[PDB]
Amino acid sequence: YAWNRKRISNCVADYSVLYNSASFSTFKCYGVSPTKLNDLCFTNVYADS
Amino acid sequence: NYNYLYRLFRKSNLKPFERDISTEIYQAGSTPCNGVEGFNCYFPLQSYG
Ligand SMILES: *[C@@H]1O[C@H](CO)[C@@H](O[C@@H]2O[C@H](CO)[C@@H](O)[C@H](O)[C@H]2NC(C)=O)[C@H](O)[C@H]1NC(C)=O
Repeated sequence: YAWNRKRISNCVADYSVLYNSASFSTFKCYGVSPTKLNDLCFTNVYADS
Repeated sequence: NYNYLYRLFRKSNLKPFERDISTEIYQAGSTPCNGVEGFNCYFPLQSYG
């Protein structure tokens, strides 16, 4: 109910080794494109983990 | 009437006046596709309820 809103953005979301690791779940996302996350920067994305 | 089908997604873009009957899915997210095709390969075609 009190999910976080930390603005984890304007950074580098590299996923090379992330995709290599088989234990990982899902980062090939459907928002804009699965791979548009390595050098892409985020405007005001807030983590709600 | 699930006899009417539609494709989930196509690797290549659209193209005027052509038909594609591809029965294989791309290397999608988790469980992208076993080998080339087979199990754990989301059917690139979906029906209509
Ligand atoms: C947090 O946990 C995740 C998941 O284990 C870690 O992500 C992995 O980190 C290793 C290298 O440290 C990579 O080889 C993997 O590709 C990553 N994804 C996995 C295992 O699914 C992450 O390193 C951890 N971060 C911290 C600060 O603990």
